[PDB]
Amino acid sequence: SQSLYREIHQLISFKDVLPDKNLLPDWSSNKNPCTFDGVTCRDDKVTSIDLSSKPLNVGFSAVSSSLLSLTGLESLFLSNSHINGSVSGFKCSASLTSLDLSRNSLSGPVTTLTSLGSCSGLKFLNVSSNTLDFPGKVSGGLKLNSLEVLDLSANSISGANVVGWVLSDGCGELKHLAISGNKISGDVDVSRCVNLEFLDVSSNNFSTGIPFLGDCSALQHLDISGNKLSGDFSRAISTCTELKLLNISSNQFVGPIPPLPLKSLQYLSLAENKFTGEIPDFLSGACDTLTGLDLSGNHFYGAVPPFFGSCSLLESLALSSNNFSGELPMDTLLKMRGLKVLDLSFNEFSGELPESLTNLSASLLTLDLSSNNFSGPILPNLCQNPKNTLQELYLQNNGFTGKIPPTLSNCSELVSLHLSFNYLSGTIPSSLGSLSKLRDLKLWLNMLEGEIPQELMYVKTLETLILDFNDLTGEIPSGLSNCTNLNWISLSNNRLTGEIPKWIGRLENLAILKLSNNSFSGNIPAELGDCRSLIWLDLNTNLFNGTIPAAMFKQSGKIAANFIAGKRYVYIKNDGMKKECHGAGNLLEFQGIRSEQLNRLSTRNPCNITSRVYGDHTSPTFDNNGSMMFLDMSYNMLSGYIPKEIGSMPYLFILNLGHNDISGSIPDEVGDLRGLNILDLSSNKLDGRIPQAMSALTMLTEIDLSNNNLSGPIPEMGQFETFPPAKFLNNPGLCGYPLPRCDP
Ligand SMILES: *[C@@H]1O[C@H](CO)[C@@H](O[C@@H]2O[C@H](CO)[C@@H](O[C@@H]3O[C@H](CO)[C@@H](O)[C@H](O)[C@@H]3O)[C@H](O)[C@H]2NC(C)=O)[C@H](O)[C@H]1NC(C)=O
Ligand SMILES: *[C@@H]1O[C@H](CO[C@@H]2O[C@@H](C)[C@@H](O)[C@@H](O)[C@@H]2O)[C@@H](O[C@@H]2O[C@H](CO)[C@@H](O)[C@H](O)[C@H]2NC(C)=O)[C@H](O)[C@H]1NC(C)=O
Ligand SMILES: *[C@@H]1O[C@H](CO)[C@@H](O[C@@H]2O[C@H](CO)[C@@H](O)[C@H](O)[C@H]2NC(C)=O)[C@H](O)[C@H]1NC(C)=O
Ligand SMILES: *[C@@H]1O[C@H](CO)[C@@H](O[C@@H]2O[C@H](CO)[C@@H](O)[C@H](O)[C@H]2NC(C)=O)[C@H](O)[C@H]1NC(C)=O
Ligand SMILES: *[C@@H]1O[C@H](CO)[C@@H](O)[C@H](O)[C@H]1NC(C)=O
Ligand SMILES: *[C@@H]1O[C@H](CO)[C@@H](O)[C@H](O)[C@H]1NC(C)=O
Ligand SMILES: *[C@@H]1O[C@H](CO)[C@@H](O)[C@H](O)[C@H]1NC(C)=O
Ligand SMILES: *[C@@H]1O[C@H](CO)[C@@H](O)[C@H](O)[C@H]1NC(C)=O
Repeated sequence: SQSLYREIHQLISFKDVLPDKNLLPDWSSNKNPCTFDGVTCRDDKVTSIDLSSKPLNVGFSAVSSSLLSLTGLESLFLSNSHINGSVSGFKCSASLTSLDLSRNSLSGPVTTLTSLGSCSGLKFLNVSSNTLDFPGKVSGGLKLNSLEVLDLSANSISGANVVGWVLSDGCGELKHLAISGNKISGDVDVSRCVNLEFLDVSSNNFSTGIPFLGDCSALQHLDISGNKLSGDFSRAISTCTELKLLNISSNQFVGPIPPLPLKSLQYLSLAENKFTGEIPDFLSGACDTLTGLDLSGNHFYGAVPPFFGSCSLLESLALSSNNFSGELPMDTLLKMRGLKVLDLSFNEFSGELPESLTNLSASLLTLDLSSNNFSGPILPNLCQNPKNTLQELYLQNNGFTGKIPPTLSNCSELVSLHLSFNYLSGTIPSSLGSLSKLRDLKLWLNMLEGEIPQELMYVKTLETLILDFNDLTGEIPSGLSNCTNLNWISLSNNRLTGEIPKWIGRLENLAILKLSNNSFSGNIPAELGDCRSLIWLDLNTNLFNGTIPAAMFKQSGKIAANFIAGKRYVYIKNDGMKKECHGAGNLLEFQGIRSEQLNRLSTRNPCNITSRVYGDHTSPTFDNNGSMMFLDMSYNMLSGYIPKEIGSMPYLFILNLGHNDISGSIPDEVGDLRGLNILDLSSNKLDGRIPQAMSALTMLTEIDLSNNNLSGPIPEMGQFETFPPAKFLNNPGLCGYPLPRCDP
């Protein structure tokens, strides 16, 4: 027939408009479309097309003209296909039921989608993750009353009462309405939508009424999270007898936990709200069905009540960031057969760990008891049971004493071990080398003595080793060369010795290296320049010597460094007041630790308290090009000259080379450091003129050139007049404002 002849010519005309011909190489003319990649056929007729995740780079007009008009096309999946432009009127086939145009660059007002009404059989529509918007006053309607599923999420839709617009010409067929990640406000009325099962209006701008649900006859999923909502949500959902998931998290709800529909409830989040009081006993009605609970980030208190024993289907229990107290309720927890994640972090649970915690090692994937007032030892009998399924053990920021148990090596599935901010003595057990799946070993601010275990070489998966603020001794073990995936090594404030080993260059994923306040010696290895991800090098307060090698900056302009983002951190900035406090600032790991317990550092660290504290979840700025961001090598015995390659790092914020024996002049290339905020070159033997090229630097917030033998006039252009005299003092030959006038 003509429809076969039409089908092949339409498909091939689509191929021909594509900028890249190679995307559909098997598509060709005079060949059966049912043999093509992307095509589904039933009885030798095209029924579905799937060109998802292929960079087609074509407008919607090409899709509508060629593909959506094909006779008998039932579904068209073009998610992440690099389609742009706008929807408008076209001839749509009557058989088309599903259309996925998610994750594209579609633009224009959201009223453009009304022209999809041509598709008389359209039931499923996904235009999420596009750039659609709603300019001005909201009037008319979407007029796609035949849809069972509509996903308009993660657009640029900004407006009041956009939900009434979607639902204006009826919603009797609508089963799933998702419109999250927009800036929608106003009223949400879904009372006429009597078959609605799924409602997601989350991450929006609703600060008014709770959505009115009517009889709520079919509603199983209700997500109103990430808004500014308050008021009587209890009354609004009380008729919702079928409700399985209720996520009201990240809102302004207050008071105690009110009555809920419990009989079918599986997931409940009241997290990040302003809720108060104790967990009421009426939540026992959820225990036949409750799979997940989240009461994190509220002002709850008391104990976990004993009804949770009956909640035997409960997989995750998150009671984080509240004021829960008492001993660890093991009689309740051991009865929860289903429990896989236990998150009791940022509370005031107290006493020693009960012996019966050993039993939950074989069932839990995650145990988080961080930031609590737990005392006594870590249980040596943990992971005594065979088949220990435990992946994450977070015990940081407690009052734990004694040794790190070697028997922790029996948790063979363990990916993260965080035992920081405790009072732990003894050695880091050699048996932790056995943890063959371990990525994160964080033991900082304890009293750990001994050497760093050579046997850590057997941990092939090790990504972070955070051992700051301990009483550690010996050299860096050569075994750490074997751990090739290391991206964050931090051994500061110990009594470690030896050289930075030359094999450090073999660590290709290494981003952050912090070795400050130790007795490390010898030359700075040129092999640090072989590290193709290194953005943060802090070596301050050590006994390093020799010349700064030119070769360490060879990666400048070549670094791609976007593996380390997602990890929480803290940057405690130094202020130039205390002579005992050294360095620009301590970048430190900070997952699951309260900033209020940073006062614990005071007895180990001379640097003030938290003069400038930044807690901001990591995350490097650049993409394709890249360079080192932070370079502190202060308070060592470094000699020779600063090489001219020091100015080859455009992303360098901080450069502290202070308190060394560095001679020659300040290279002119320093003016190329366009991203530089801080430049400490003080207490060296630098001589000659401050180069005029440094006047091009526009972003210096701090500078220090004092205690050198610099001469001539201070540059009058740029930022030098901003800085006080003290930053240029003890430079006998140096003159010009802020210092006195240069007289010949
Ligand atoms: C490098 O690390 C060493 C050792 O941690 C630091 O020395 C320590 O500095 C702290 C804070 O100044 C001292 O704590 C003090 O303890 C006394 C009582 O002993 C107390 O009265 C003070 O109020 C303060 O809490 C600690 O004694 C001291 N330890 C040693 C072994 O000297 C040093 O300051 C750090 N250096 C840098 C550059 O950060
Ligand atoms: C840089 O330092 C190293 C290591 O020695 C440090 O300084 C010494 C004076 C002493 O205090 C050690 O305990 C320190 O660890 C120097 O290495 C040796 O230094 C000696 C002189 O003391 C010299 O005779 C050796 O040949 C050097 N070599 C060995 C093989 O250790 C190194 O010379 C210093 N470099 C510079 C440029 O000063
Ligand atoms: C849709 O995106 C494509 C992909 O770049 C755009 O096509 C080219 O864009 C560059 C941008 O500088 C133009 O100079 C070319 O002339 C464009 N080529 C063609 C064939 O159009 C396209 O302009 C985008 N369309 C819309 C409506 O934004
Ligand atoms: C309950 O709602 C919260 C808050 O909206 C969800 O957590 C967010 O998940 C989105 C992805 O859709 C992220 O972009 C946000 O960063 C998360 N926010 C927070 C505060 O964590 C959470 O996933 C929901 N839970 C369920 C089971 O649906
Ligand atoms: C959210 O809505 C309020 C009230 O209509 C409005 O003033 C505000 O600009 C909106 N915020 C955003 C982020 O769109
Ligand atoms: C948290 O609970 C403890 C222990 O009962 C109590 O002493 C403390 O005052 C509570 N915290 C707050 C902020 O109310
Ligand atoms: C560590 O690396 C060395 C040198 O590449 C290799 O011969 C040795 O077998 C490795 N050891 C382990 C335990 O992986
Ligand atoms: C590096 O490349 C990125 C690509 O996103 C670009 O934004 C930036 O302009 C380049 N760096 C600088 C300093 O210009």
